[PDB]
Amino acid sequence: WTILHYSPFKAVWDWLILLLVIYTAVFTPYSAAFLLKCQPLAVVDLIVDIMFIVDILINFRTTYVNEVVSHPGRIAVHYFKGWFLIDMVAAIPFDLLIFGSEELIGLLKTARLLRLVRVARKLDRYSEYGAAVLFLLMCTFALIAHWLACIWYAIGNMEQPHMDSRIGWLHNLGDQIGKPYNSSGLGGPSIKDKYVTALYFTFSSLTSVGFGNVSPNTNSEKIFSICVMLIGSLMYASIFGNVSAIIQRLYSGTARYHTQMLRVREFIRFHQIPNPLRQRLEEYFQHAWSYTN
Amino acid sequence: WTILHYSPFKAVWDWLILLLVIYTAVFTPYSAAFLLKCQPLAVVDLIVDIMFIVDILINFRTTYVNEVVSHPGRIAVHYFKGWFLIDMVAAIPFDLLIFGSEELIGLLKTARLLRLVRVARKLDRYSEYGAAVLFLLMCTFALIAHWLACIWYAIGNMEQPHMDSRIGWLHNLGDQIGKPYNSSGLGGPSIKDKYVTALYFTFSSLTSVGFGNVSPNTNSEKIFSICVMLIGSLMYASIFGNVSAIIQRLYSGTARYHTQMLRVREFIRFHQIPNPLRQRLEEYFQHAWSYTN
Amino acid sequence: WTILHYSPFKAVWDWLILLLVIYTAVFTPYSAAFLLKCQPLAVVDLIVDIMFIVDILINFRTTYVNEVVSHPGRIAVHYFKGWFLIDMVAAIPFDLLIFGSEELIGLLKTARLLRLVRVARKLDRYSEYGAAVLFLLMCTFALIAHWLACIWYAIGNMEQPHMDSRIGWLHNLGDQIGKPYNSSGLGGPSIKDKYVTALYFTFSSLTSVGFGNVSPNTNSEKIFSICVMLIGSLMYASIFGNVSAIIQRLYSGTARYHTQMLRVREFIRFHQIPNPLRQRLEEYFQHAWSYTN
Amino acid sequence: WTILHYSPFKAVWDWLILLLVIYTAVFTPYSAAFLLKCQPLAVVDLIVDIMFIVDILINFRTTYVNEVVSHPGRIAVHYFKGWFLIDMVAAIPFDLLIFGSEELIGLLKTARLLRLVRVARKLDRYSEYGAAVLFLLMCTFALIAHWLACIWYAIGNMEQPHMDSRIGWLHNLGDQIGKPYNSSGLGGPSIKDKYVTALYFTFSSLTSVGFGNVSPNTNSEKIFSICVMLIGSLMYASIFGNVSAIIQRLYSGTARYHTQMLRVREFIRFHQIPNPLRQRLEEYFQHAWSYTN
Repeated sequence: WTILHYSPFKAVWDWLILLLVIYTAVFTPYSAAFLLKCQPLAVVDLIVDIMFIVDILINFRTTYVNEVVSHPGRIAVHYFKGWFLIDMVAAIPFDLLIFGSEELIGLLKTARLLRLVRVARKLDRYSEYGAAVLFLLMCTFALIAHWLACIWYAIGNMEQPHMDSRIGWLHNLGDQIGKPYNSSGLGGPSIKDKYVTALYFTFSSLTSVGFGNVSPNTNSEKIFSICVMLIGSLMYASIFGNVSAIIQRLYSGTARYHTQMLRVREFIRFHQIPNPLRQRLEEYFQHAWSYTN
Repeated sequence: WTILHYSPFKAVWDWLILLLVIYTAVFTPYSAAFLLKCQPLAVVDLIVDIMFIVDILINFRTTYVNEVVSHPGRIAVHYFKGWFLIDMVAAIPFDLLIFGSEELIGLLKTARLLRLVRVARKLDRYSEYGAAVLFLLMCTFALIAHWLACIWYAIGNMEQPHMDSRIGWLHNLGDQIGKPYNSSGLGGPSIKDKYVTALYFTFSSLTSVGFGNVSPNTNSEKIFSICVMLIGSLMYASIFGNVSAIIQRLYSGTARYHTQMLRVREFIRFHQIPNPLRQRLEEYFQHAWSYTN
Repeated sequence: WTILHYSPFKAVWDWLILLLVIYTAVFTPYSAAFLLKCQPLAVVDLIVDIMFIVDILINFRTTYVNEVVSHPGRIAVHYFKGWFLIDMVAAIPFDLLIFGSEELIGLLKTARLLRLVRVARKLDRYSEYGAAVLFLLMCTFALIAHWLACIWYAIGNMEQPHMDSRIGWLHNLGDQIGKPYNSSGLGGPSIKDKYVTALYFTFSSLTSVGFGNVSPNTNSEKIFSICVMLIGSLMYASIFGNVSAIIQRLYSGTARYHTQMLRVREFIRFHQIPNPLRQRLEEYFQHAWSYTN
Repeated sequence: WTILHYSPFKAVWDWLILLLVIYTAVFTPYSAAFLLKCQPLAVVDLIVDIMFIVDILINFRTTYVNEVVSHPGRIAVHYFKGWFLIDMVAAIPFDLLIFGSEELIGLLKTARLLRLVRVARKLDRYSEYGAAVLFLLMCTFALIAHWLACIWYAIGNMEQPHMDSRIGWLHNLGDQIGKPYNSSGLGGPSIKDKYVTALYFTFSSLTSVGFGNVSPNTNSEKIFSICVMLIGSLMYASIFGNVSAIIQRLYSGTARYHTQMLRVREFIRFHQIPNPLRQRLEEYFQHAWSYTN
């Protein structure tokens, strides 16, 4: 048995694995930042790990181009000469292999972020349709915002229990919603209050608006904000440059239409064309356009 | 009788209905957000509901293309298999169909917003002129800012009477203008203070400038601000992408004129054309340009 | 006698009147907003008014085109039927003709802002050079910020002495700089403190950055800020759209040079041109480019 | 001996002198602003001054063009009549020449910033590669943000020992991090706290976001922010205008590929091409594109 890389199954499988990479890009950074000390998420997370292992076996049973190559020896060698290393490191369950506290074991599952490479390889499939690349550009923006929300909470939570004298962003969140910390550094805002504030501040930093209630005070928070002003000015110019270019690509029929309509309209004015002829020129352009695009 | 879809009457009637759709887009969300619990505005609201019913009668009596079709049976069946459902739901007077508190009758009149579809149906008329497209783009921006101001006041007003402990944006507005709420959660800012502050905050969010006085504190206000930063970055890349394109399209006389005058001037400097001949080249280009555009 | 409109005198005079229009555009709005009830700014204002009256005599003695028309009667009729009405209204010496209080007379001298039309008439001269239209664009941006600073000070100063309860931007300025207003309306910030703050707030609003210290609190300050958010967005779609285009126009020879160099370079790589030949191709491109642009 | 200006030694030397000009552009403004009244950095600072003197001797032995000129006497007089004056003043040992405080000597050594002219000359080398001009454009942005951070600290530090009355940005910093300034002016924020806050405020100002904690209060701070809103809106639009153009230039093969692929895709749909012929058309287009770029 072997799967053809252009078959309708392999198309549906690559679009299914895109959604499981988006699940990984959301819930791995979130669990590593907010949750370090069956449940519905624990069974879903195991299902997703099993499907990323099935995808390794499919990559030993799929054709490739040099026209098609269809022999299991030449297929398995092509995978071992390239991506099989990264696809295996993205799948080794170190949680079942290491014991050294459970903080390290829970953090080590960040190795799953190598699954983003399965989206970097397959841009030949995903970038073919203009409506699908708008979804990838908005998910790239919302995932850059989410990963920065996890780094920003890690930076805050590694300074909140310090000899901080109540200066870092989490102590100010405690005051601002009426949920102050105890003198022990314990209690205070919930995980929803802290995550929603960390995502709000990083969309605020990336889209360059500051409403004044969350702001960086410590040197680590200021250095993070300088880095997010550099990331924001590159990535927002590149992403919304590409979103504008793809919107201009989708609008390009109407953009060419109004341009050629203005040529015909201005030619009619310049020659002062009589009405019985004028209607025939304008109706002809509407016919020749709606026939040929 | 029958109306031609290209007649000067049907042109004026479509440009009149645009102003009644802009009236609907302003005053229906405003009434549903700020006024729920005759005036000159109430008799005008009835007159506008009557004119949107008269427009259904005109749609049963207009010719259409699928060359023109003029037979009333083929007109009626095309409308009934087309927009008549949406046009009728936009015209139902729910005041006469429901009797069970008054708040349901007030809120259900948001079904009038289906009248926005009467603009999207007719972009062939409405988008023909660059001077009309600039008006529609700046009204679409100012209407998105207004609809978000109605949603932002609903989010504030659905938390202000709660067990809030004075954290939401309406309590802060009361303090910031010297109009605080009494212990019952009553009194506070006026409807003018609350509307002008909501509209100020959503233009502030959409144009990405935060002056620091209005800011989102509760998780619903932060999640709304995350949504307005996503909407605002797509909308500002699309609307102000198109507004600058329409400005540069209307500038396409001057842009070609400067570029061609520079090509001629650099040709003159490269060949070092003597003054007796040079003026003939530049005066010819001014004549040929002002003749041909 | 008569002056030829292309002569070096008339060229130097038109570029001198641009500087006197820029003087008018700065110092008339400033005096009419900040300084309502010899010194250098009293005597220079008379010297400038005389030069704007001398310019009316030059317009009665200059050639025009409808080749040139040079007859003094056909010049005088062409000006009397054209711009002379506006140039006369922009010259009436109300200081010497009204006695009716000074608070009206100082405001009535804002009629001098009709001198801005003497620039709109002459864009054929002033737009000829790419470096001169960059100067007009940066002076237009700085003048829009200055005129808005005068409107923002008028809005602040027309509410500060009201039953305000210390809410308008001028009371907050007094508190922030350690120069508080007394309850009598006495003391408070100096005219430099009030002007530099109003110019800062309107560059802040137009470039969409809010540092959090000046913010609009009263309903008129919020309605002003909504107008500046609508102005600043149309202006960035237009002024900084044009500054981008003019900077790319100054860079256009170099932008074409790199584009054509990469086409030569990729042709050389695709054919793998040997070194003895390759230099003769890529040095010939540099010779042909530097010789001809 | 003489060095050929195109040789692989002289290429590596000009890229090494770029990195030493970046060292000068960082550490000269910083030392003149923050460090005013051998050491591990003073040895590096001397080594770099030696290499900027060695570069003058290399320029007395480098060939030049008007085909190449090889003769040392024609080389020397061309350098003496050209850049030698600026290159020499950029290398005078001002450590040795004054006895007149260290406060003058540290200010005087800002003349080393004339080494930026060595990069302004050689843009024929440095701009050749698109990935090198991306590195230059992000270094120009980070260096403008750093030079402004040094001017902003010079403003705050010159006003702080005046009759400031706790209004200027450094007294606010002292309070906001819990390191308040003592009545004798001793202690307060460290040089890391003051520099990281100064750099944070200038990236904040240039990228037009204000998080509300650092803000300009005094008139000189506000006039500086007006200048950074002018410099920011010109430089950010020109730098990220050029980064946008360079990212589009590097992507241009793929942008052309999508444009031409969608012409072929629309042509195939318009003519309704059968599958046996369709595959031959689009497989030919991919074979052709991957061969010719």
